[PDB]
Amino acid sequence: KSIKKKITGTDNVFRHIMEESFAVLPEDGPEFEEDGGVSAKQQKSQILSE
Amino acid sequence: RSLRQTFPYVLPVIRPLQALAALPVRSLELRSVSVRLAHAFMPPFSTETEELWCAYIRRLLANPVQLSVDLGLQIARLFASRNVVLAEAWKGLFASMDPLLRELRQREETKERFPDVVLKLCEAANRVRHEWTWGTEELMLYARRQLPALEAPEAARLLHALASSPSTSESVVARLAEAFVFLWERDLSGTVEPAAGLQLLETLARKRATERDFIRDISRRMHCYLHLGLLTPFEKTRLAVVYRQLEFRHFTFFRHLAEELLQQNAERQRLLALGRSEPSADALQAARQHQRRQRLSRLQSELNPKGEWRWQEYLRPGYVMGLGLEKDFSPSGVILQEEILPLVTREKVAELRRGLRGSPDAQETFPRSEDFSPCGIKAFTLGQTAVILDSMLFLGFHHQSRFFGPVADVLLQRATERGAVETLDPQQCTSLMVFFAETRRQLSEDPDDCIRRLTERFVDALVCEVASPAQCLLFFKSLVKWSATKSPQPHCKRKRWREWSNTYRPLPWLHAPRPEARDTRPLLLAVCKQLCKRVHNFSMKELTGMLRAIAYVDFREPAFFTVFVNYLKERLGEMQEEDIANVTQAFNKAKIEEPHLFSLMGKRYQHLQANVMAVKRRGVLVRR
Amino acid sequence: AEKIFQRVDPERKIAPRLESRGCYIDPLWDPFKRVEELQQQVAQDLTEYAKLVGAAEARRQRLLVRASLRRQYRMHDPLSEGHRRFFGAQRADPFPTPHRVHERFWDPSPDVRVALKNNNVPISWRDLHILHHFVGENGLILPRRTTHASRYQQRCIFKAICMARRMALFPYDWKPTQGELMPV
Amino acid sequence: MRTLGGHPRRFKLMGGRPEFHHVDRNKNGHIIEPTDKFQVVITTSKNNVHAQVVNKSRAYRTIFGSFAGNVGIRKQAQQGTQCAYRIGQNIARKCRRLGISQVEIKFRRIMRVNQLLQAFTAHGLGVTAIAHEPRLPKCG
Amino acid sequence: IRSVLRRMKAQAEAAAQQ
RNA sequence: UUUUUUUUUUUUUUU
RNA sequence: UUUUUUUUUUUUUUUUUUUUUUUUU
Repeated sequence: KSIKKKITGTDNVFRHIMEESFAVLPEDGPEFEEDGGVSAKQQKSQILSE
Repeated sequence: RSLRQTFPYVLPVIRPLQALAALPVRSLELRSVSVRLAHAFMPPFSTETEELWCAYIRRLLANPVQLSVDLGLQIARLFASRNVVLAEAWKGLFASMDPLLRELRQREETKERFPDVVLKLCEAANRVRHEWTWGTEELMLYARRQLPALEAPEAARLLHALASSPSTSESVVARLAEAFVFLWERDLSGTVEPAAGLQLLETLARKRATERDFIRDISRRMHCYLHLGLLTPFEKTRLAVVYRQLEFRHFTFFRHLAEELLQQNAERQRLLALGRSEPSADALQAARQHQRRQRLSRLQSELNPKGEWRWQEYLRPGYVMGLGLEKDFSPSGVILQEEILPLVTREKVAELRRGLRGSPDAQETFPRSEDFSPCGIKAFTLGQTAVILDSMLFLGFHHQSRFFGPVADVLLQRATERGAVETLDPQQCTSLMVFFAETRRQLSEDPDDCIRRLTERFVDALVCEVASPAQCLLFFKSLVKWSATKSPQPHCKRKRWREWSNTYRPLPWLHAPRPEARDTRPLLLAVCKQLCKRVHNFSMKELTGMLRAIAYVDFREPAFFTVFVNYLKERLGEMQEEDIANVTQAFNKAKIEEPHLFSLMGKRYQHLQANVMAVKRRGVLVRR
Repeated sequence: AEKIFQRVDPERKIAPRLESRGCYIDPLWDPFKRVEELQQQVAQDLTEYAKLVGAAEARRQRLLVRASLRRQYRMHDPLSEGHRRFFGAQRADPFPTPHRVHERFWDPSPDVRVALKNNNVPISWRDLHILHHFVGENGLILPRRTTHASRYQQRCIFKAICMARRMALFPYDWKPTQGELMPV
Repeated sequence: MRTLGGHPRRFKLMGGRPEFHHVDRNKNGHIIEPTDKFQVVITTSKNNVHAQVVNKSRAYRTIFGSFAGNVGIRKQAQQGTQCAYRIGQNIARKCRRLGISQVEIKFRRIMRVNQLLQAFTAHGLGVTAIAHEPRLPKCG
Repeated sequence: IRSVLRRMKAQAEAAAQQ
């Protein structure tokens, strides 16, 4: 909304969490894991070694 | 050039006391000391030195123009070293080389054809913001045919040139970039340095791209050098500039710079209480400026045993506007400042974190080209602080009252200091003005004197034609914003009702003359005179903003606005939607009622708005 | 084949789930094994990098292979629309199915079928993210022949949407916006 | 005899003034600015039909309008199809005089809305969007 | 892709050997 | 002029 | 007091007191 009549007097909470989260995981770090989710993890449990 | 009572320089016409040795009706052996001695003996080109002509009132070269095989690059380089803005310089040169360059395809079917004549000439021309259609086509075409052949080093440089060519299409350029990246992804991942790394990102910054994946990798390596304490101040500032165009909102990086300024101010003040006062960065930068002038004078005297030279440093080769001079900096950082904040991450380390939670691979090496230890300047300069700060503002960092507070205070302290606004490139001056206007209600003392001094120098630089249209557009657009306060005056009908209005602060230092200075014209008329003289060089987006700003200082000159009526009518189709809104305001404010132009502008605005649907109490529903 | 494959799992959309082949194909009898062997061969076969012509021409040829694979990326999905585009075949002409059907036969869409159950929880006024589907452009209540829902839940749904409007938590003549799709 | 396609009552008050003389202007004195949006609201009926121009850039301010009596059609002739067609032509012709190109169309009924739409496209007045907001009763 | 690659490889060797 | 009728009138507005 | 219509170097900018009171351009 362009009009300056919406919710203004409020505190941002989303950013707070994110800001504090950089300690455990830097921004330059990876965005995804090799293990993946449940779909990916199931694959690794079925494939066999040489 | 018969008049010689005001320019006692070497080589009056061609020879000290001769004219081409009075040759009859070949012209290289007896004139090779013309260009050689003209490299450091002519003041920079400007309005007060119109006698400085590249062709010397059509006497040199030209009467067919030939014999330019040798002095091809030397001549070109000269022009670029003094910012010439004369039209009858380029057209003549290009034409002259028609038979010399097209004839070099002997071995293609002795220097080298592309990298030693086309690539070198283009570079020179580019710096001058000149139009070269012929060079664009020839270089673009060649790139498209032998892309894979070229090595990494050659690709990097080639791409740079292209990117720096607005004439070139944006769609075509982008496509080519993908090939380069794909071919060179692994090689260029660990065996890179900051010096060469920045070059790569510049391509992606001046042109639209979607290679986000590739960008992240580069940034990762760069941050490694920052934590190790190896990035020079020059590089540190350079990194921030590109970030603004890419809209890279990095928290951990910006915070580091924010705190770096704090420590610089704190440490200086601490030492002032005991007696020992270390020299400031501002003075150090200017200290070496006098040395460069001293050696130049002695060189001329030695070479010839028997004011105008104001802006002679910014035009030198290798000087990057907005940052400084490359060979004027030394490495510094964690070794001399905070060691804690930016989170280092390497290729090896990144892999580990990729898995579960709860040196041989990567090797950083900066010193490869030349030793960076001239015992020069350290830390950041006065002007370097402003450039970096602008980026933050753009991104919207000032919103967060965490770190921008203290930072802003630091700058203001030094800003209002006596003799602190006279040693800085014009590029930096534009950024400094934006910081004051961006935060009007968050300043300790109103810097009214700072604006007056800054404005005086901005007109001086524009008259010499040493600033691009885009860099000259921020100062003026932002000036009106600073001198404007929003109030809620009572309504005309009902006094209890209120309506928000705008009130502009009067200016009493822009209309008066300056008899003390050589230029008796005021600061306001000087800007207008240059704008109308070089209207063609400005684009449509760069023209309405400058005109909209002149009318905001109560400029009741209907004749000034009546010159552009014929120019705008013939270029109405090339006008954007923003351009319409930025031009009507100007005429109405000055009480210039024009029906033949306003009637036509109504149709253009409605035609652009033919694809946007907006309803009531809901907003825009369907767009395009 | 496309329609018969929806009865086995009406709560999900058909897709090539290559990552879950173990539950349907024995690891030893996996036909994908061939790929591993084949992929290694192509890399090994590129001995021309520098043997005969050098790296000069090697690079050029590399681009060729990338293009080929990208073009043919749609070849691995016959049931997909990509297959038809490649071969250039005319569209199908299914028999005209009457709109008016007995209540015994009904094939609700997978997307709306899962929302109806709501994890075996009756829909109430708090479920704002589910009532947005049971409303037309003008904001009127859809009939039982369109939403494809049972008689008992049809009356409950009408009550939840009606109450939400009284509380100023739902539009009255248009569909909700993206900023109001959240439960209470 | 001496038929004229206009309003006889207004014609008697003529005194040589130019067009758009009694219409109020803005502070700047310009009758219309290049940046503006219009939305004609058309209302149909059994005998007569009205269509006024509404400017969205001036807090929904009316500029001018027309009716069956402003084109020289009276008596039962208004019920004919020509009455709607003639009214549309006058609006389209007058639109070019002011300097408007794109004007939206809005109506509540669909009975006499066919002649007006056809006439607009025969002069140059295009259509950007069509709005229909029938205020149907929600109670018995 | 393999077929073409192999074939191409042999063509260069024959010409180079002469 | 507006409203209304197959058509028309009565009625209403007044720079 | 109520806000109407837009853009993207920013949280920015224009308008503002109830309308309408004529065909061919």
